[PDB]
Amino acid sequence: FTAMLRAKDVAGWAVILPVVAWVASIFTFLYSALLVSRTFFGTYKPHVLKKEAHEAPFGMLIAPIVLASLVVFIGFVPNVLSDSVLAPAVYAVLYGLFAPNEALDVHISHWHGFTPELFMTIGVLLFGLVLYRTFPKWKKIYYRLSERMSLNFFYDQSFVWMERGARSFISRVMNGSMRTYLMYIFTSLVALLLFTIGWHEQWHIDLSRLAHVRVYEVVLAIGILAATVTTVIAKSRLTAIV
Amino acid sequence: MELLMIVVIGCLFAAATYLLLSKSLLRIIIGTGLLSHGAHLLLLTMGGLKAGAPPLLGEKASRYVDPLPQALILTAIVISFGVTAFFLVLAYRSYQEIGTDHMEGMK
Amino acid sequence: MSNLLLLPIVIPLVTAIVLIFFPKHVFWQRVVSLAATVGLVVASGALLHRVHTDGIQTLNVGNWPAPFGITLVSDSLSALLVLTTSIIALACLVYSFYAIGHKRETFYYYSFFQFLIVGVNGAFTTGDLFNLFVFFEVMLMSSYVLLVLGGTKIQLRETIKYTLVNVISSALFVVAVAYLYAVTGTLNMAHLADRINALGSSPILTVIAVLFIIVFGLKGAIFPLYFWLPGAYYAPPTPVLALFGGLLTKVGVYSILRTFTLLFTHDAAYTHTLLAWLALGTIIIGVIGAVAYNDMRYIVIYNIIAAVGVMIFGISIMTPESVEGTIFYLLQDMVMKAMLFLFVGIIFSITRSNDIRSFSGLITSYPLLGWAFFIAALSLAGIPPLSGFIGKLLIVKASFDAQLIFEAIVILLSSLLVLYSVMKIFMNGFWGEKKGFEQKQVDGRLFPVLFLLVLSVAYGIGIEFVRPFVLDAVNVLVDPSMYIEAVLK
Amino acid sequence: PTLHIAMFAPFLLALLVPFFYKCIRSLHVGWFVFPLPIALFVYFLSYIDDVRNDEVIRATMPWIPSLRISFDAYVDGLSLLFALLITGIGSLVVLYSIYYLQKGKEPLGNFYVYLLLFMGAMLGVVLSDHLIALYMFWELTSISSFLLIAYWFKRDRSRYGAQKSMLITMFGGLLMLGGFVALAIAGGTYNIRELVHTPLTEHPLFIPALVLILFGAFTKSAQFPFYIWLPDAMEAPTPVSAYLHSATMVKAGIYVIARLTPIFAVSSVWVWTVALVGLVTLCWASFLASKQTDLKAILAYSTVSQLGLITSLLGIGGLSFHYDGMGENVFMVAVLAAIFHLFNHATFKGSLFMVVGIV
Ligand SMILES: CCCCCCCCCCCCCCCCCCCC(=O)O[C@H](COC(=O)CCCCCCCCCCCCCC)COP(=O)(O)OCCN
Ligand SMILES: [K+]
Ligand SMILES: [K+]
Repeated sequence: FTAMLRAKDVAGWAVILPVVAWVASIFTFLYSALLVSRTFFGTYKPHVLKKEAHEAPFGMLIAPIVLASLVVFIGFVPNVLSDSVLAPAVYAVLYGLFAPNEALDVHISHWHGFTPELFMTIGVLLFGLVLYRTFPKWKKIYYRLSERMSLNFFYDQSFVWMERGARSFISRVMNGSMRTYLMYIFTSLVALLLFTIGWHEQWHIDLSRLAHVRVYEVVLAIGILAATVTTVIAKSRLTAIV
Repeated sequence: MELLMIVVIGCLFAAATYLLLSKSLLRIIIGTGLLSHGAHLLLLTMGGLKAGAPPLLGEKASRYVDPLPQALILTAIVISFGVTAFFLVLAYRSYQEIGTDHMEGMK
Repeated sequence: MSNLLLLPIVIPLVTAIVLIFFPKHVFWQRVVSLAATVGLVVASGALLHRVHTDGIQTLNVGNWPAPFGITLVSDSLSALLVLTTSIIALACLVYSFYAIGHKRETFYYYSFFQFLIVGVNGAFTTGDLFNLFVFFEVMLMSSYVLLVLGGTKIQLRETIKYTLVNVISSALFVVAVAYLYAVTGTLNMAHLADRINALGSSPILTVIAVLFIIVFGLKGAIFPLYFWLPGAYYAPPTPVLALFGGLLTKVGVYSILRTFTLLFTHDAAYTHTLLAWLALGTIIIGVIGAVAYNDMRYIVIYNIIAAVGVMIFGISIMTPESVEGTIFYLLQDMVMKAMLFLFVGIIFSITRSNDIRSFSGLITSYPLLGWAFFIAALSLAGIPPLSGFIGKLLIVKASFDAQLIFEAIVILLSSLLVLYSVMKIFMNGFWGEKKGFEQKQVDGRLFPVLFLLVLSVAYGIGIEFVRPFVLDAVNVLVDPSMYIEAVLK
Repeated sequence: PTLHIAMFAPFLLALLVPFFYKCIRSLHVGWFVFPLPIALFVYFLSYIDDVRNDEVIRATMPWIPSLRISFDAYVDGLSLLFALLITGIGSLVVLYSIYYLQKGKEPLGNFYVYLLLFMGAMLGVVLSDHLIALYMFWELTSISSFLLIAYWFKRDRSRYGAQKSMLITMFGGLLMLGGFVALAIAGGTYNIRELVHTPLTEHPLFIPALVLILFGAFTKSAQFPFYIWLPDAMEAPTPVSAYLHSATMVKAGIYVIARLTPIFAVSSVWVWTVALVGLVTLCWASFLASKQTDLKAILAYSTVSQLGLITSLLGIGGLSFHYDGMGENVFMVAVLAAIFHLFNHATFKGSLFMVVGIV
């Protein structure tokens, strides 16, 4: 809260930013309180549960004890782990910027002093207390507004859309008939070659290489044109073969 | 003379393309044959068709017809004959075991 | 001595010939083809060391000079592709020993195998356009027969389809050679490269370059010329399909690469923006097909199409970083697609079904196969300790350096989608409870797949070993003056 | 150099796990995993004296020297804070998983292989100075966590959660790679400590690198709207939930933001994007955490809320770089607050998951 309140002093719209973060802390307290208050409190159920004795073994409990002890140790003693570890992390993240280094040190050594963020935490505590006791009253409204916006719905339907669109694409363009694929290949050939010719200007048509035409090739060309025409318009297949 | 050969190989290409896009398989193999003839005549035409002696050094003429495209055409002819004979026996096998000629009906 | 360059061509050829004499003796077929394939691997490795030590290797076939006869040229890129072909051929051959039944290999199967590797090996090393044509038809004819062999109804139908398409594209390559011979007058790569660079400001050369794009994109499937490949590769048996997916579509990529790094250099803007848009369309079609299907063979087919699109986009930039990246991605993608088809074949052998939704629970019975497929999938995607990382990394770096932000983002999202497809196979097939299959002990055929996987992992680790070959390849691709001064002496 | 055999020691022990698992059938395999994080933790206590008196630890292992790629390691206060967190909570989670799982009913070698791969990958993420090495360790983190979420593969909801978490985190990681590449072109080099001492705002690739790195870092640490995968990753085992979604993986994007802050916080897009999306996901997860009816979803939305708090404080600490009025220098306090709560969060959040696992 100290970092967020001193960040709204550079832009006006950033005044929106801490109070939103403030209600986040409200929400935080709620589930955490609800966690403990619906895990260990209440009453015991001797009909659905399994064991008559629920004493856990100690070896399972070793590592949570060590983690909770480290929690309590950096709780009551915050100075030595800060000065050992946390300061060169800040000098690493903010490289090339520390022309002095004593202000960071005297802020690490700072722990107490009356801050305006203290009553902010007190208000967090009081509002979470008055919000948790009435939680079975605004329960249905919260359930329906939580149903009102999620993000697994969008992702699941996006994958259904993607697989169905790809499958319908390959059901459209891959029919299996060889005539259609020949049409695609021939059309692509024609389009690429005609666009490549039309993009240029095709200068220098020189007819000087051309040979003198003679009568025998003319008559034989008319003959094989006749054979070509009678092999494309033939009704029977023997006519096309011959 | 090369212009007339160009328009007649273009008519062979149009005929071959129209036969390849048909419904029966024997028409497709006929189109394969016509496309091969068009390609071989195109090799001969683009090699040049100016008048000279046949490519034989026994005849002592001044200028000869180009020897390279004839050798290239003969290579292409024997390769195309091998592939054409294989594809015709393949069509015979398909008529024998499947039992149809309709190319669109082949699914 | 100087005939070492022909040893990737001559060794399988002779072998194919001597496999004609004894069809019914399947044991000696296996022994002779295995020994010749191992000798092919050794000779190709010796050729790669030869082209690394001293310069680019040129051999006139006869003793005839450089413009006027057939010249065979092995640079570093062709030697790398020949060695990769040799490794893929050996793994497919041992899987063929375990996989192909008796009846299909009494009828000349290993001969057709050796003719296919003759065709691809000859296509990677040649110095003539029309000789390259002849090697394309050797390759395609052997692929026709390997597709049709066995004679069930499915491979009859799609052999008809595949044969029709390749006949049309063969005729189109004939007419392209005809047009270019009318313009230039020569037929070898180096001297017609010199003649194109002597009259490089003519529009007909641009038209013929677009025609070669159309032909070689019919060979290696580009959008919108890809339409034959799903059914045609859904037809054949598994080692034949591993040969097809590992080798056939990638020699068209090499032909596009050699064409636009050697022949057509002037007026680069139009041809390169055409290659860029066709590559983006190819990537989009591949990832749509990979997302769409719940069938393993179709998933690997559309991963082939997507990887071809990525390689063509790497070709479409004339920077040495992009050329280096597409060479790395080319080698690893050949090996990886052959590996994945062999995986799909083993899984089909176990499940007796190809539908992902039909079976579940294979980790509980086949742990080595499951974690091998997991590592293969993550190496396909491009995770950095694995094989296919440095290629797409250099492609993305060269696209950002030339200010193509959107295309690099398309590449990264395509990597995401191909990962999603193969991991869909892994998560629905291997994980889950056991319902779909019956316990069947696999044998033998798992080991060539594991050999390919170990070579892919060792490739991803040792980029520093495999890199100076690729550096010499890039140094000869972005500078064709060394190519045209090596041949034309 | 003795830290080369520290970064790559969990990988070697992850190789050696199934040997001890199927060759020693009496003793629980987790005990054999137990000393190594302890050892690493003790080793990471050895640098505090050198880091308090402003000295750093540099190491180099070249991988592709001609493409100019190395595994570098740079050790300063931030990397030590994260490494001490990782190793301490790792040893405690290993102990809790020894006493939590069973022997003859659970595949345990898979569990400790995946966990130790994740620990080595996270220690690689933190200690790295090279961008491609950082991305490599990032991706290994994503894959190992994907394996850990789906530990029970015979149940459907674990596979759904693993698939969703995989797709979201891979999406963020790939766009993170794109931003790393754009930044490495914008600067001359690849190492992070030389990108600080060079100007980068006079370059067209600065803003796309900013947006892509920032997108990936928001995607890893479960920000808005990418917090979606973390409540469905609660079908993991409870030590996996504790360790991964308390202390290690959900703070990787926090580390990347705080690590690249001396480069990108000279612009306003970085600092206001970070601050605003942190406040938005803080309030949104704090609202949603009270709806749930089981313990682990409550703790997941709790985790998302405190991560949003930490990254909003990182945004205000990015605002610290521009100017401070007449030596007031107040914005630096925000940095300390973030780091404090960072450390703070890890500790108690781990304990909370352990508690609910017990009950
Ligand atoms: C002029 C050519 C010069 C070169 C010489 C070449 C000579 C050989 C040519 C190829 C020969 C192939 C022989 C195949 C077998 C033919 C006989 C059996 C089949 C048959 O009779 O089919 C009928 C023939 O077509 C018909 O009845 C109509 C056929 C029409 C063919 C027209 C060809 C175009 C020529 C144009 C000029 C070219 C000039 C070239 C110099 C189809 O009829 P159906 O179904 O009723 O069968 C009756 C069923 N009981
Ligand atoms: K032809
Ligand atoms: K002909």
